This record gives sequence, structure tokens and C-alpha cells, in this order.
Amino acid sequence: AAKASIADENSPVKLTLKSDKKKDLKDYVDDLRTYNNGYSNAIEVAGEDRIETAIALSQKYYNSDDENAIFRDSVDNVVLVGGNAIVDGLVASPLASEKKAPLLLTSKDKLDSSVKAEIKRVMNIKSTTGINTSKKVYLAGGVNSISKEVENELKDMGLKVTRLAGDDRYETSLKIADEVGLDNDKAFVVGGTGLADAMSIAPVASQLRNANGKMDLADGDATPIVVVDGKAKTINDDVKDFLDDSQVDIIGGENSVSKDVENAIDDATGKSPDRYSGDDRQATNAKVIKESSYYQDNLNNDKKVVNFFVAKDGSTKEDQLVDALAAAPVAANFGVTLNSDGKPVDKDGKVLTGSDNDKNKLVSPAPIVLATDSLSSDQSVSISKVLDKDNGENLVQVGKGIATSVINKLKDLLSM
Amino acid sequence: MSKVETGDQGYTVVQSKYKKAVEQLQKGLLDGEIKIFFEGTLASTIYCLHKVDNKLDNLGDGDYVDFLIITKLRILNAKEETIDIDASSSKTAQDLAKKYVFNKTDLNTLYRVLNGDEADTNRLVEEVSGKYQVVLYPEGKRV
Ligand code: NA
Repeated sequence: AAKASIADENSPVKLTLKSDKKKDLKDYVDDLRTYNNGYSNAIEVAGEDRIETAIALSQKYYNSDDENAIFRDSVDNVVLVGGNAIVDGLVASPLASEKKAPLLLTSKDKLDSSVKAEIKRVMNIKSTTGINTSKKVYLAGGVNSISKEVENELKDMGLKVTRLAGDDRYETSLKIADEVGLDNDKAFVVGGTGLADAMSIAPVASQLRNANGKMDLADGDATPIVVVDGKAKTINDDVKDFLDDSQVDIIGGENSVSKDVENAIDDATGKSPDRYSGDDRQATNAKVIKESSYYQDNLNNDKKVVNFFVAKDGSTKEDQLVDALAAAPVAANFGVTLNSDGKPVDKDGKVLTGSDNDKNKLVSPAPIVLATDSLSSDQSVSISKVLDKDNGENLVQVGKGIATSVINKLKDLLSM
Repeated sequence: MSKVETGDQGYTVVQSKYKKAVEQLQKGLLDGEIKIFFEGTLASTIYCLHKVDNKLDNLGDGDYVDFLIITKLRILNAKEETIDIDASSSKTAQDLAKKYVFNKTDLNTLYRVLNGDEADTNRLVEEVSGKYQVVLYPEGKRV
């Protein structure tokens, strides 16, 4: 008909748009391109139970052809925690991001079949009775959260099984934090009850960052999290030995990390901890989003924060925060899609040429706005200030149960 | 750049209207070479036209045929669907966006010609059947 861009092979239909006046169809094209941009750039990822939601995250962003996914090809590692053992892998988000791995959940007694199938797909496991030692699985939790039969069945599939466990919640947490590593002289410290506090900090903690705080998805390193006994006067000798020379950022109020603990960390690190805390978890999350060096100074492009995530808080059951666990590795890497060679690719999978398409410039990480039933005004101010003039381009909802009232208010700040 | 693929400047014809296209090709006599591609695989350089006929006759869901005359032309197996935006019961621009994924760049340069910023030298806005019309192809269904 006309000299235009030729269509795709898999085009479902050929739309012919007709109108008596050219201004009418000009308006329709304007309306179409606007709502096409919004619907393509606002997505929810969730599952039925805590296990399936972790599976859903892995399917979309790991070993998938989806654009804006983290990895186009299969992965090698997988992080596994107990089902309701939120406390046996609460600090595992930086580990999953560092290991380029998804974070999945399992029952205590028996390895769930859905998990078994998920491990095969994301890892491209060919046979379950051969040997797959090129693939590693990390078990976060003791024998009373992930029992022996689960680890035995996991080895029956020829999988490497590494257990990170201690005699309690605090010891096991130090095993996971030490696995992540203190590779930037910077850490996050929460209390024995600050479960929501560690979820607010997980997405930025999972960011693969340069020493200059810049974005680097090929060499960057994450930041670990430690949960300590906040209902005490001093801090444990194990916690002291881990936090050495570190610029510790306490996330949480004095009821979970007491002033005695804060001064103990000051006495154990030589630097005054930078406390980021409001009166509740939502106010603490707002200060995290608002921080310039958290989501703004990391960028290599001329633009400001563009992409955003959102997950539940534990105001009701304290076990919903597991969804923010699995989302944190993804949000920290949003912005560019990399193949198994670490190169930025398009929708069709072809590499991008030119210095303008540097994967460190195209990447733009996303905070997790912690909100289950309402969005705090302090969060709204932060999101607006960190946004770029040209407006936002992505919003990802993680898990079931987040009110849409939070979702569309976000879309107004990002102007999608 | 002498190859037909998505986004290339040229002409696009649905597999149901291929005969009238290829008929304007034989009468051409080079306006006085016609290269034919079967799903990007070679079929004819230029009866053979009946061989091309049969391929377009039994095209499948993910199958497509390309042509090259200075001019490019692709023929694919999409269904035909016309929406009169001046009519009720039609899908809104939102409902069309919720179901289909559209190319943003093509929608941009289409608007610019419509707004008057560009002279319609390539007849993107066509005065046909008494109305003003444009052709739009999605890139897939929204999952
Ligand atoms: Na590390």
C-alpha cells in the first residue's frame, strides 16, 4: 500500500485504521501510543504460594526471552530457603544476586516437586539421574527448618548441596552474610525483629556496585546484611568479628537495634553508624528510596531514577516479606538484558553496538517500595524527587496482596 | 540492507492479497529483477510463479514470503482486521494496547505526518474510499 516499515512475521493481525477526518485518527494514534507504553511498562509477577511466587520471578527474569529480563540464558546457581523460615535466609537476597541466582523456597520435610521442576528449567538440567555438579544449590537454615531428607533428595538429582546453618537464627544469619562477603567496607545491620527493615534494604544491598558507588553488572559487588540481638546491652563476639572496619548502616529504630547496640557497633567499627530509620517500617523505606547515593549517584547516564519495584511488608503475618526476598536480586539489576556472554541484547537477542549502548549506561536499578495496604507520603516525595524529567519507564509488582491503590499512585509519580 | 526484515522501509501485504501484488510485478517488465524469499530462504531470483503461488497458498501461522524489486515487499500470514475508530463497539486505544503490543517508533512518525510536521510525500495518509486510512501491524499478543 504505502512505503512504511514492514511488519513482523509473527504479527497476529493487520489493523487498518480509517476515519473521515485526519485529526480524529491523529488523536487515536496519540492515544494508542500512550496506553501502549503504559501497558508494556507496568507488570506484576506473583504465584499462588510463597514457593510459586519465587518460581514466577525465576521464570520471567532468568533464562527467558522477555525484554528487560536480567538473563536471557540459563543460570548455574539457585538459593533455597525454608518455606516459613523467613529467618533462615532473610539476608539471602544479596547472595542470590551475587551468585546470579534465583531465590526459591522449599518445605521442611520433603522437597516440593514444583521446586524440583523449577531447578531443572532455570538450570537447563537434562537428566535427573545423571550428574549435574556444574549446578549448586545453597540451603539456608538448620535441620529444623530444612530437614535431612530434603538435602538427601536434592543430592539424589546429582546436585551440589551447600547448607548454611547455625544453632539459632543469629548464627545461621552470620553464615549467610559471610557467604555474601564484606567486599566494600559497607554493611547493613538489623535486629532480631527487624525483618521488615532488612527487606527495605535488600534491593540496594543486592546492587552490584563499583567502588565509586556506580553501577557495574560485570564486576560489581553486593552488600551483606546482619541480624543481631538488639534486645541486649553489648553485641555478640561473633558479630564484632564480622563487622570490621566497616561503615555500618543501621536500618531500623531503637526498639529493634537499641542505642546500646548502636554504640556497641560504634565501639566495634570505629565509625558512627549511619542510621536510616523512621517511626515504622514504611518511614524507614522512604528514607532508603530518598537517599541520593542509593539509587541516583549510581547511574552512568544523564537521567535520574526511572525503574521501580514494589513488594509487600510484614505488617500482618511477618511471613509475607519472603516475596521481597526473591524480588531484591532482580530489582538491583533492572535496566538491561544480558546474554550468557554478559553483552546487552535487544528483544530479538542481537548485541547492541556503539558507546551509547554501554550496558553500564543502559542499566537503571529499581528500589522496592515496601507497601502492602497503603503508600506513605514520605515514599511519594522520594519517588518524585528521584525521577527524571522525561519520566519513568518500568514498574514491577512482586507477589499477591498489594493493593492497586498503591500501584496506580506509583504510576502517577512515574507518569506512566 | 538489501534484505527484507521487520522495520525495513517498504511495502507489506497480507497473504490474502498477494495475487494482485504479484500481478503488478509481471506487467512491470522491470518498469519497462524480482527476488523472492521464502521465510528468509531463497526461492527465486528472476512455472516458477506457480511455485511461489503454492507457497503463499499454503502459508502457515509463522510463515512469510519476501520480495525485492530499489523496492522491498513482504507478504505474511496475519489475519485481516479493520477497525473504524469513528464507530462504536470498537476496541479503544487502551483495549487495543492491552491485547496487542505495538511499535512505538512507527506510531510516532505516523503521528508527525498526521499533525502536519512532515509532508506526506510517501502517501502514508491515503485518500481511499472517501476516508483517511492508515495500516498498522502489531508485534504480538500481550501475555
Ligand atoms: Na560479596
